[PDB]
Amino acid sequence: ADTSVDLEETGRVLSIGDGIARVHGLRNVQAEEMVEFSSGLKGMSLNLEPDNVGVVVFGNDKLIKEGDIVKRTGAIVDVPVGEELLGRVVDALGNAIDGKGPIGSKARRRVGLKAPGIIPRISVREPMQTGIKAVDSLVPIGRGQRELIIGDRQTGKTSIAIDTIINQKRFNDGTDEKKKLYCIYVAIGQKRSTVAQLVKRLTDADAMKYTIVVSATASDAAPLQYLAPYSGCSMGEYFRDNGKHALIIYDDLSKQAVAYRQMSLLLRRPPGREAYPGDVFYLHSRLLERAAKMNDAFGGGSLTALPVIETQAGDVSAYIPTNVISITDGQIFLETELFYKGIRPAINVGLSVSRVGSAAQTRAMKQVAGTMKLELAQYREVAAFAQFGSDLDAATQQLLSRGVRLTELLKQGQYSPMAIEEQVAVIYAGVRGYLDKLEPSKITKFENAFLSHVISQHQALLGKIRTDGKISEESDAKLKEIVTNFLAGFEA
Amino acid sequence: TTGRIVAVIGAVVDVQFDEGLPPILNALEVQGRETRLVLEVAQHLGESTVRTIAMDGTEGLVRGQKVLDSGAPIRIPVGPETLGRIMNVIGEPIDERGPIKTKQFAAIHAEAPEFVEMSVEQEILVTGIKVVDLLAPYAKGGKIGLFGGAGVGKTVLIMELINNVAKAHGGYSVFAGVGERTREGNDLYHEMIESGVINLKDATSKVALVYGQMNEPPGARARVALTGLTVAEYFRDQEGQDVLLFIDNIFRFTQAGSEVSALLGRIPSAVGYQPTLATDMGTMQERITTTKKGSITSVQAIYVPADDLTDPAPATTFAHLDATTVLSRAIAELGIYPAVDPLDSTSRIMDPNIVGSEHYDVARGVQKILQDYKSLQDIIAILGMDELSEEDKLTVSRARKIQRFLSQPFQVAEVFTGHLGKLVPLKETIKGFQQILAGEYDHLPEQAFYMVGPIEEAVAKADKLAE
Amino acid sequence: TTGRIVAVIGAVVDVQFDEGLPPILNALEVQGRETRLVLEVAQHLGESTVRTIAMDGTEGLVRGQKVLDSGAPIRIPVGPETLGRIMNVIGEPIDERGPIKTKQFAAIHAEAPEFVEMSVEQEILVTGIKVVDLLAPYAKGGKIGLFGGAGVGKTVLIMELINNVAKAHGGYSVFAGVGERTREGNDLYHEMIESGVINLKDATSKVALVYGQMNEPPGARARVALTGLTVAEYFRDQEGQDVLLFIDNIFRFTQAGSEVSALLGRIPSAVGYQPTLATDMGTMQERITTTKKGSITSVQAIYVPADDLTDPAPATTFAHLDATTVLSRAIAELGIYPAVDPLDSTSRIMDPNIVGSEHYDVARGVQKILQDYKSLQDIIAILGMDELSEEDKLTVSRARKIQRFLSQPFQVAEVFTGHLGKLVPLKETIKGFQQILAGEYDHLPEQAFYMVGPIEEAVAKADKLA
Ligand SMILES: Nc1ncnc2c1ncn2[C@@H]1O[C@H](COP(=O)(O)OP(=O)(O)OP(=O)(O)O)[C@@H](O)[C@H]1O
Ligand SMILES: Nc1ncnc2c1ncn2[C@@H]1O[C@H](COP(=O)(O)OP(=O)(O)O)[C@@H](O)[C@H]1O
Ligand SMILES: Nc1ncnc2c1ncn2[C@@H]1O[C@H](COP(=O)(O)OP(=O)(O)O)[C@@H](O)[C@H]1O
Ligand SMILES: *N(C(=O)NC1CCCCC1)C1CCCCC1
Ligand SMILES: [Mg+2]
Ligand SMILES: [Mg+2]
Ligand SMILES: [Mg+2]
Repeated sequence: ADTSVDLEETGRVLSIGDGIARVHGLRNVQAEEMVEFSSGLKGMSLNLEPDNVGVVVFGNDKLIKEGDIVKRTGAIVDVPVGEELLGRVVDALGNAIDGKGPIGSKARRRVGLKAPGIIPRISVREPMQTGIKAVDSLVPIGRGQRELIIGDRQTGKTSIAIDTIINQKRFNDGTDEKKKLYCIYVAIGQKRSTVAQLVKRLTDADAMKYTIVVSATASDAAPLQYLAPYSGCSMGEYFRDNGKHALIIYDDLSKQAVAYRQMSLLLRRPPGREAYPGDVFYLHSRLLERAAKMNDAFGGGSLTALPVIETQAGDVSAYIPTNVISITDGQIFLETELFYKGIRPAINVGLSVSRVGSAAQTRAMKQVAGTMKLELAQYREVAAFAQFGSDLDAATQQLLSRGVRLTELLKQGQYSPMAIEEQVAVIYAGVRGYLDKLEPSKITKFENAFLSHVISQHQALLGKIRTDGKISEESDAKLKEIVTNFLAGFEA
Repeated sequence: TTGRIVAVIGAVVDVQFDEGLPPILNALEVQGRETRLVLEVAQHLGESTVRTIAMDGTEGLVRGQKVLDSGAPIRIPVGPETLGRIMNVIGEPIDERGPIKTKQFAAIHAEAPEFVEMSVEQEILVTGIKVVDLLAPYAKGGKIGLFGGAGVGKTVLIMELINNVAKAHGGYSVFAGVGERTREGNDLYHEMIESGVINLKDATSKVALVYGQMNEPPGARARVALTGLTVAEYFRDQEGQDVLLFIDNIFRFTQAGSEVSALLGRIPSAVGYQPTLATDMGTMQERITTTKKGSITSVQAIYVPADDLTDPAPATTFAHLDATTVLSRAIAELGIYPAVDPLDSTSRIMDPNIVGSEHYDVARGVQKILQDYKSLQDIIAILGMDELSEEDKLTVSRARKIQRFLSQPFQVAEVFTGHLGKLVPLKETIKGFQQILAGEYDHLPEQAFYMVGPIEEAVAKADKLAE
Repeated sequence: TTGRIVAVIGAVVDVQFDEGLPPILNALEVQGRETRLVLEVAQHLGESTVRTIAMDGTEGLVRGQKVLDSGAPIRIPVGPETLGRIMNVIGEPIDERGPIKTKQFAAIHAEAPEFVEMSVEQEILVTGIKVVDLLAPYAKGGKIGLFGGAGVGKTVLIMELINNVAKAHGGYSVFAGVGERTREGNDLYHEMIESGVINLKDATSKVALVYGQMNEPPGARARVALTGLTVAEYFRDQEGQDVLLFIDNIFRFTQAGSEVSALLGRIPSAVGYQPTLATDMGTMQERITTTKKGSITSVQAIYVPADDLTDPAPATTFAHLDATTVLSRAIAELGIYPAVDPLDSTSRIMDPNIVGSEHYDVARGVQKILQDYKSLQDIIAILGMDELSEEDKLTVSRARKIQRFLSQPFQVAEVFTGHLGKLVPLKETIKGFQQILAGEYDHLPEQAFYMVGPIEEAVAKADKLA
């Protein structure tokens, strides 16, 4: 008479070890369906075999024993989604962990949905200003783009993403709704205290109000760290599909791949290259394709992604790193040598790229940065070669002069992202040649003073450049008058 | 016959048949699904059970779910009705424009043309790209491969070639998007509507589109290439008229295969690949070819994992080509685009008897001054230049000039270079490189040769650089 | 109830229970043994059988031997009673001083503090060691890691730190020997009695000892760190104070785990390590931390296999540290101690808003000239210094003087160097490095800067050079 424990909707643990439960029964369970253990603990059905279901546990497995009851949920893994998550810190499953109570979300979304295909999209064209001169000019990002941040530990990777988040406050406090951009920071494999400092940094900057933080830290089970990235991405697709724009950071995917490898090997799937599952690429390609620009017929919203990869000994050319690069719409490569020489952000120009190009820049920024990337690449080449004392013609000497000055103008301190018209103004002074005779060690001081000057007394000029999104002949004529005169004074 | 799913692990699905057992390669339709889910039979495990690879996601599948044998391999629409349309791996339209009203269908698995069907004719196909036309010229109806690590220029080169060769082209084109960027597919598609290469209103479309990108599971990425070449084969055979076939990126076919190899029960070969890499590749590649019935000019982008051309995937690919264009990160990093490696690109037609000894000698001269500089580089980086003779250092300076004259502003690349695209005639290429080799420009500065078209612009840039 | 041994392979033992299966992590007691032999449940294999890890030798075990479920995970003594005492993995006294009579016991397993319990206060901890204070400062209640290849100086450094911080500390300390030398444990024990931090006659002891050295079987070494940190957790909360936790060497935790993994049935990961490497380390490290309830200042020595920092063990450890001190074999061979790589050592505290702009700028300055010198070294290797521009000769010179000024005689090494140890105040460290950078000593010979304390000693030495 008791038919609550049949073997179609329920099962029993055959064995349990290392976050893997082998379950007998669950005959009607679906591949990738969420299941629940007697303990309140959730798990996901990954292996559907003739005699057992292979289940991946989303928590501490110490709570499961041989014989426990396992119940179907009838639902493919999903998570809570919507605006109620802004300003909140949640785990990989969507549960609040900031101690501010339950998230009253009124909607949910599958973590594995496939990315939009060809039709629903439209060319990336709206600027996604990081507020970092070197990025916004050399390797510009547009809304719906994917741009990798890669480099050895401590080269400045997390910092680029934080400043980028803080930068949006200009638009999020603004009145133009189209310019708004909600942020998602996914923490994977990190140390909890590091994530807390981080959210304290965003709070102090007053950016937490428009950011969702998804945290699967170092002591969270492997499957939790594997899911985290897909969970936050769904939270991001909510904006993308409802006429809004969101920005996502996966910090980092190196650690997510290590967890995937753990879970996969424990499921007995035969290891592949470098011990990773033979499908590590698909792990990440799948996820990042979800960042996209939607067409007006589809709401015209978008999701922008900045994945992070940690290299070993500055080897961008390795397997894991080239995989991810082969997915994204560009990459920002940072090296420890440049970081220590004073080049910060420590970007290597020849090795970084943007696959969207000037189509992600305003006309103004294009007017000053258009040929600067190739030119800076050639500059670094000839600079290395000239160290051979060889006689230098006027042409190469001028290239060296120009390159060394621009190198200084792209230096930038932390926590103070610049408005686009301001970057345009300081780029201009260098690219137009006005600084070729200023001692290179003076370029940073010049920029700091020049900028406060134009901001203090030339709000109209700055405002016109920002409003027209370009440098008119008139705006051009006024800048020339400002830099030549200001410079002369500066060199007094 | 009706089957029942007995096992599901990722993209690999085991089905059991009580009566008829479907032969390897047959397409099975899964019952109970919102959208068409196809399974391809790969092996017969025994005990009336077959192993299959799914052509779309397997989430939602349950053990005991019914499966039907279609009684044949995946069959897709082929013919003039595919022009201007976008299909997926299984021949379904993905352009939201309705059914592909073709009069015929065709299996995506086919035997390769026999040895008696081969053609040996070979003629130059000028691209307008200085390094290619000069050093390793492409041939009409030949097999062309573009090798490159991640982000070195493969796609930008294929887009440029489509722009310079396929717009003029009077026949038909096929573009296969294989495990690449979906964004790139939406890009290309609107690009082609603008150029009228694709027409949504009348029936003047000259290109067929097939896509299976990196958002799809491995089964789909492992067969989409076949889908695309199947479309191309019809034009070649059932119409004869000249066909262009572009594939970005065929490596993805090999990677797809390796994603499921262990699940298919294979012992891994070197570097984690499937033991069948070579034969898998052969039976597919041997179909991409010109025959006596008709011509196919194939251009395939080829990914190089970890930037290592000795990687089994790229390494087994050199043998199926007539012209190789090898792209390098070391060169791209220097601002040199296209980042072609002049000392690692080749062509079966680079022969004095085919291109003329003037073309041959200049190309050969360029290669020699460059290999010589390259062999020199590390030495002078230590002992300095002063120890070289006036002639030894005159080659150092011309070598650097020649390396710069190989760069070129692509039309398609305007959004990256900030320069107006350029197209250089073959004769102008030979002339220009010849003159530098002869010394007729030893007085111009290096940068004059950087990012320009014809040699006149080098002279003019030098003037623009003077004052 | 009781279970029986069905299988034995090294530290791995399988036990069948006809009634009531013991949960994962529970401690089982093997019967018929002269000394306590604990088995820790690792997994439920099925068919009423469990796979476990022994905490001591398995020689003498027989198929059929009885095993008892203790009803909980390994529990050890905690509180004021652990001070001055030495215990092993399972809480037993190993100093021959009798029973540890505590009122409290605690399981060596436990969930790591929650996100809401994390602390965000950042305050420097001045060590008196120039390289560290200047370039990658330690933080009160932060996590410090000391990386080093074989015999490069990890132990000497942790000992100097105990000598410079633990002694002048009001609170308690916990030292955990994990897979290292037993006689180093004997030296440490006698050294602390001599100095009075340990007292066998009164209740003034300030340090609690936990040891599971390289003479122990894998299971023990894989758990001693949990034991040590469990004692420190008590002092952290159950007293609300400041605790120091020293561990030599946490690498041995991962190595021991690698030994049993080879027997637990796992498919190997890169370089033969256990697939669970990162998560095993994660659930352990996340407990070694400061919370809003109390602070733990931890110092962990980290071994580097074959001197390869990309080895999975070390490479995975970086993510757990607030400050990293990377020792270098090439530096030590130059005679420069401590052998700290000034360009590969970092601190999350090196921020102008935390240490001040002067301190911040002097550090960036030192690292800048060191990196520029580094970029030159390649051209110097063949042709040498005589071929450099009169300008590069200058960066070389100041750089080499800076490399030596980072060196310093330790008090704890006096016994073999013959040089009085030195402790330089942070203000004195910034200044000295400023002066070298500004050129105020371009006229002083390099050797004057090697192995001294404050700047004044450099000049004095430059004088004794007559
Ligand atoms: N533009 C900058 N100027 C100065 N310091 C910077 C800049 N960007 C980052 N930093 C500093 O560099 C250090 C390392 O930065 P960050 O944590 O972002 O690097 P990472 O690549 O994420 O390292 P990790 O391995 O810790 O993840 C920090 O102290 C940070 O404040
Ligand atoms: N010919 C070129 N001129 C200028 N930039 C180029 C050129 N080719 C590639 N690039 C730059 O490098 C990026 C990567 O090139 P892409 O063709 O997308 O690489 P892949 O080989 O990975 O397909 C481009 O988006 C662009 O920024
Ligand atoms: N600060 C130091 N001053 C002088 N010699 C040192 C110092 N640190 C290490 N050494 C030398 O290196 C040896 C090994 O140091 P130790 O800490 O025991 O190595 P490990 O890194 O293996 O722990 C010491 O015996 C001594 O000879
Ligand atoms: N774009 C391209 O080929 N499409 C346009 C270019 C201008 C003329 C019409 C066609 C490329 C697509 C791939 C990335 C780079 C640009
Ligand atoms: Mg980081
Ligand atoms: Mg590409
Ligand atoms: Mg030691």
